[PDB]
Amino acid sequence: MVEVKKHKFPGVYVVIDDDGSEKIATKNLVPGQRVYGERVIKWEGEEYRIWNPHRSKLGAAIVNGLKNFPIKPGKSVLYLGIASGTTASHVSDIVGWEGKIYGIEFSPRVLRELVPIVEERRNIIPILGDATKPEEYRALVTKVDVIFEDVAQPTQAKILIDNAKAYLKRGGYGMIAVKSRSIDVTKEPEQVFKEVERELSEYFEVIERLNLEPYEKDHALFVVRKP
Amino acid sequence: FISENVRGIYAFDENGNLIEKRYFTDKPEKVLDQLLKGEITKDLEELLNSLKEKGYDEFVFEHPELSRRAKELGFSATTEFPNIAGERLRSNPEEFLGENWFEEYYKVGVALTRMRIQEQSGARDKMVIQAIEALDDVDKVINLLVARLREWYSLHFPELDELLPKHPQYVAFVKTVGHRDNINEEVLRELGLSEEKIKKILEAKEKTMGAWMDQTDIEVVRQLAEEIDRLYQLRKKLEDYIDRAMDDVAPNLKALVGAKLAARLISLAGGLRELAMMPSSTIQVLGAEKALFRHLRTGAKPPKHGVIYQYPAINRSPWWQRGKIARALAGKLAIAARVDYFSGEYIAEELKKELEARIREIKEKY
Amino acid sequence: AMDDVAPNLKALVGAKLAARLISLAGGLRELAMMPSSTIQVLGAEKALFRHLRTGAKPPKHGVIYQYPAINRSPWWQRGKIARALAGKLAIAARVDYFSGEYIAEELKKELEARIREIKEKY
Amino acid sequence: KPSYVKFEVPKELAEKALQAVEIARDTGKIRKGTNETTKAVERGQAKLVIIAEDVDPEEIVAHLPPLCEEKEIPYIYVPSKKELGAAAGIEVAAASVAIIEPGKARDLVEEIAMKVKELMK
Amino acid sequence: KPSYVKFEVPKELAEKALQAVEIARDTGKIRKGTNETTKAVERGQAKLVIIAEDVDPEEIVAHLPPLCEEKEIPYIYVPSKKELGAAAGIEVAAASVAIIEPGKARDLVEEIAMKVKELMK
RNA sequence: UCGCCCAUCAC
RNA sequence: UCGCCCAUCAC
Repeated sequence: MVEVKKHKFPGVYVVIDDDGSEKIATKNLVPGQRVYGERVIKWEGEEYRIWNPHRSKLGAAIVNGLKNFPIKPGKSVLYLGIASGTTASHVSDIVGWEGKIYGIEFSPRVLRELVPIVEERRNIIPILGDATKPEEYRALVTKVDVIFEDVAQPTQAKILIDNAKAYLKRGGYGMIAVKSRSIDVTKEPEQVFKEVERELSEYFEVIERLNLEPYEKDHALFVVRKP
Repeated sequence: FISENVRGIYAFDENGNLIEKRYFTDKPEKVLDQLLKGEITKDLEELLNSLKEKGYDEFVFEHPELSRRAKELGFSATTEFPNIAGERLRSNPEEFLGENWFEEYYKVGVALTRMRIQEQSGARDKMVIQAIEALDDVDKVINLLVARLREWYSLHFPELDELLPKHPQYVAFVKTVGHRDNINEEVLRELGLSEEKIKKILEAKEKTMGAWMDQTDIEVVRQLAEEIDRLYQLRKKLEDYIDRAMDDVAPNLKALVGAKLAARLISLAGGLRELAMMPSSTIQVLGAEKALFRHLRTGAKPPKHGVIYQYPAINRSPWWQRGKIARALAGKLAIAARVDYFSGEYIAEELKKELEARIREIKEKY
Repeated sequence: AMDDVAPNLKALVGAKLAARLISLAGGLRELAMMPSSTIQVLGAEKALFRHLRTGAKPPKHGVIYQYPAINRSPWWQRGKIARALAGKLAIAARVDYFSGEYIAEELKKELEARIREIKEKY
Repeated sequence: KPSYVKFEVPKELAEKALQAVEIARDTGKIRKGTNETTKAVERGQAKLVIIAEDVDPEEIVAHLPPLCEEKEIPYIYVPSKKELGAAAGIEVAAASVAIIEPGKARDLVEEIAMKVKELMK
Repeated sequence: KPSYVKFEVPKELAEKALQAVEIARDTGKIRKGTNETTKAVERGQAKLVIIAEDVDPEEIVAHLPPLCEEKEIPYIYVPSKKELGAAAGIEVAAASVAIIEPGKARDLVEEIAMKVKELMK
């Protein structure tokens, strides 16, 4: 009745079921273990786990229509704003044993809960420190193909830019979840999104921009490339 | 000019070649946190003094505040994060640490994340004692559930009991196999058994005298084995907790009053043996000096307090409270000095709680 | 006497409380950068959470409640002492971090004058 | 003379920044004292910061210059904390003052920022 | 079992030390509680000292054995701090009690000192 | 008064 | 089956 299928993106999967609508899924990096109480399917020599889109915006953005997705099998990536890492579990599945994942968090106690889970998910490294200050973890990170930002502090444009000075390779990609209301609450979100576009386009090239409506409100996803 | 990573410390010139490299003389997370947050450590200090012996007078580092401490140490120091030493190490780590490099980055990154939070107990050795009693109680309940697991799985494969004597190897076998037809050379060699042990088991699977448990039954015996492997993982978390907890050891007087009063009471008793041999009704008046002297020689006014006077509730409070707190404080200090001399075991958060409670009682009274 | 060295936080709040407060700020750098208004509330746990997320009353104190002139003390003064403690604590961290000189018994004498004035006023 | 200064100045720029406090206070948005300066510094919102040359102990303001590099905002100094407090309208002293909105003083604060970016170099 | 009870006490002499406290109480010169014990254990000529077997932390009385070895004085113990307080005649507890003059207890102190000195040997 | 990340329990 | 507020009291 259920069927597991490939998505239009390398390493990303889809399930269809007893209602028959598409749900987003990943091929489990460590078969048998749970992370958040996910929906799962065991299969012909394999196991597949679902990402519920109401649990992280990046799932909802892929359902809405995000097309320029750069996180792919065997790539190297640095991510800021991970907490206990439900997001990180699904990019751990998509990237596999061939790649490299760093996850940086500023909230000190919520990162603690990921520490035993990475003893199985050994393609993730969890790191405690201020996402706005790259120098505070400089010895335990390397150059990467991709950066992702979803701390989405008031500083988040500097979080993305300064980590992309230090760690992003030439030709490499960036992603940012622009939390309009935490950068400036005094103006219409399209003015906030226009300053984020005009600051990022003085260092990166912008390749795609998405408002999360009609799924969620006043938050946006931007994706970019360094020359 | 200089840069640092997970395994060491490296100096490269302004054209881009290596001058010298060092490795850390203490556990890497413990040294790297200091170098990451912006302060100097002896291994980086010995490298930058080697560059000063080799005749380099100007220095360029990665972190703005490590650079600030480097000029305060007497050097022409500045900051430029894109510099060749760090740019090479972070661009081509396989040139310096080899094609396994991410495994050492991982091993210290998770350890730094375990270290970037404070650790301060009131009862650390008593917590270790309960962890030691837990380690014998955990091994004892593993033995109990393994005795049931042996007997119940012997209904479905009775030849296994004599054949796998090692208890966690029997647990992990039943956890991953469940039903007896999932037994293959591949899964036994992943579980790390020898080619000899695999020349049996498979020979017995083709001829077993055991009964039949259904798929619906045998998963219950698989779940029993899975919860015993949960207990074996808890067993390691107890062993690894004690391996950390034995670093948090301290003296009591440093926590109950601190050095300004602790080292004064030791010096006015002449030593810490002598302070431990003193009564509360002399510890109250140690360092009263001219007031104790003339209370003796001329029979003058008895000293209400000595060097204890600058305590957090004496030199800053009404006269009604100043006299009562002085002798209560000297009582709790006479306990604390005897603890720190005769046994050296830590209880000082309870000695603090009792001196919170007696001063709260002085508050409901006065 | 010219070979002496002593930390300030270690004498103003006591070694174990100083060492704890340095980590609720993330580091001694942050304790030497942050404002007294934030240093006042460091590690208040779920009382700070409900002040932000649920819009409750601000917490009067975080881990500075373990300070030996706040922990035992009556309500009238606990808040007034916590504010002046957070200022004098921010100074002591700035001295230990930017200067590496020692003034901690002066910093104590000033907070002790403010505590005497709190008794003389209330 | 304190440790925390990064460039030399005459009374030039400094008397003009004190003059900017004397008109931003009642035409714009301002805060006074170093912990309010530090709140408006840490959360970025201070467009210009003014600090004293005679703070005692000097260490209480010593974070304001490097923290204004870390967030990218201009900073300047003035010769006496009591006179900075009096320019901020209060009857005590102030070790520092922060401009959140220049009010009428925009061309003047933009001159100060443009000429301080000749020295932070 | 605490570190200060360094010899095994028999079904004799313990009750005689309890009795020595009871009859010194109105007839000798005596102190009770461990800090008053400590000062009358240093100062002048103490004759005997008594401790409880249930003192916790043990550290508070752990000083009394080495303090008796420096100054040639005997010590002994009894099964409870609450009974030792009741023997001294107070309705709280006592961790220790000290004899300065025995009063009626002088022949009891002589028998205890003679028998304990050859027990520990 | 509102935003996001995140565990756990559940429909 | 679960939550809030005024007055008074305490560290």
